[PDB]
Amino acid sequence: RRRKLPATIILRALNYTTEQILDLFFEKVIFEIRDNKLQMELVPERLRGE
Amino acid sequence: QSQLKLLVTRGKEQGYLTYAEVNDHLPEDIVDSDQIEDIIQMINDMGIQVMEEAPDADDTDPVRMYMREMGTVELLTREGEIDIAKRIEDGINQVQCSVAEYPEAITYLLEQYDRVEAEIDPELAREKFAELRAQYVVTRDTIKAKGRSHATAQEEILKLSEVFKQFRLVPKQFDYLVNSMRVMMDRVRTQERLIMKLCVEQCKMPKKNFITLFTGNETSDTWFNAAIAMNKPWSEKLHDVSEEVHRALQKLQQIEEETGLTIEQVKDINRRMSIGEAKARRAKKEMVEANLRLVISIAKKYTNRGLQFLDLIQEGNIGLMKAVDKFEYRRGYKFSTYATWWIRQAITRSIADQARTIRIPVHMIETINKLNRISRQMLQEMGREPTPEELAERMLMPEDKIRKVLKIAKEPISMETPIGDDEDSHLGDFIEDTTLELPLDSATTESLRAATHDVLAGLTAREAKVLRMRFGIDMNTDYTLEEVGKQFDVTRERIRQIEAKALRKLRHPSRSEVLRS
Repeated sequence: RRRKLPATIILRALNYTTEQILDLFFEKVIFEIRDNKLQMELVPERLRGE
Repeated sequence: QSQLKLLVTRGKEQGYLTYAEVNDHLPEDIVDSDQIEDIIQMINDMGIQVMEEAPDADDTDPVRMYMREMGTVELLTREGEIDIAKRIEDGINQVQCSVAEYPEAITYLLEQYDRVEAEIDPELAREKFAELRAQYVVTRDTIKAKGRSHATAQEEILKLSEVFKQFRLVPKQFDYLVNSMRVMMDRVRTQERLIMKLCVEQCKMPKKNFITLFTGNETSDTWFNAAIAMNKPWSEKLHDVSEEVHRALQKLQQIEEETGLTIEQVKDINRRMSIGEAKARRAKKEMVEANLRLVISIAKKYTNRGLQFLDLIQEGNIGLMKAVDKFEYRRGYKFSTYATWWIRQAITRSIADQARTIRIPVHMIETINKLNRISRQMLQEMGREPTPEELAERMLMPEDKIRKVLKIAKEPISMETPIGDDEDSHLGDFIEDTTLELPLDSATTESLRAATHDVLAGLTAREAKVLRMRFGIDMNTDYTLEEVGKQFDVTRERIRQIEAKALRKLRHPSRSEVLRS
């Protein structure tokens, strides 16, 4: 019960890099750059309410 | 920006004055008991305008701020310490030598020695002081004789200085001498500044001319009458101060006769003495500034014992300040431990007295601590609580002395201590006053005065006055049978007879009877 701090500082205190932190809460989306264009790993279920 | 916009926009007006909110939206080190009052003072009371007086004012700790300036290390090594100590000894040497140059210090020591002998080996004192007196009386003759124009005579003078440097004087003696010389110099510069203030300002004489003229003899009127006969515009004003300047010169010449020294050189020796003082003082200050760490380091163990941290480390600083004074570089022993002892002694001789509100002697504190250290075993080396009788048996003291010892322990308790936890209780509020008398008692006392004043009315003058004067009432000072027997002719027994007869009269009235109880 003290002053507020970003809840990602304790994660770093547990030896977690920013890249590791991002791969613990959110689902990743991979893009590929082939044939001089932009592709995307499309997931239909994720397209709900957009 | 951040603090201002957040505070203003959020607090509109936070309804129930939600304190536990913006206090976390503030930078710097938190959990302080300082910034708390600066928020509960702005929110309400002088609303609206107060929220504009807050930002304009917004546009910490003793020990932490002490470690701050202490951060300046400037630590030393054996070479450093020896170096600083060397400068100290050099400064002290120059001062003592400057004192040796002063002949009146020697003759005063001679005079005070004759005072000592007129009422440490007595024969040894008669030995060294005889050497000093011998070298003095042999040097004194080589002065007015002028043989060896202060060439070989100066050798005997400096040899006398060496003889004087052989004496190890007490701090009070040296300080008295040095202070005396500075007071003498104070009178010298008093006369000099007098002449300057009178001639330069009052007579409109430029400072250039005064420095060009006065700097010469400074005593004889040869410079003054030459300044008047210079026929300058500021020379005619000197006539209105001739007596003053003359008085100053005559007094300065008197000083020449007092010190028996050349007035054009006393400034030199006094100057060099000041140089030595400043050097030694400076060096010693560097020493105490250097070993600052040791104080706080060892004072940490003495913490929490009726005296805060700052007081402890302060007594340690003065303890270190005392250790540096009595120490020489020409010693195999280092300063790190020698100073430590002085520091421990300094703080331990402080916690002993200036700790509790009530006085206490060192032996008492030692006996108390010893009792505790002994008592902590009796309940652990057996299994039951340490009985006072058996506890006293394991000591040199009987038992009742220990009982009286425990009646001195503790601060003790303060009145501002909560007890019943009402709304709200205070120990000092249950303490009744006893020095005051009951209004009933006071009323009975007044009625008693009136009663007695009315009872002595039913008596005779040579009986009322008798009872009144004997037991002393309404006349302050009470007298005896003799002092009343003389003022009434018949002495002693007779005046006692009537005194008894009056008592016989009071065996029927009930006033004083019931007043007795």
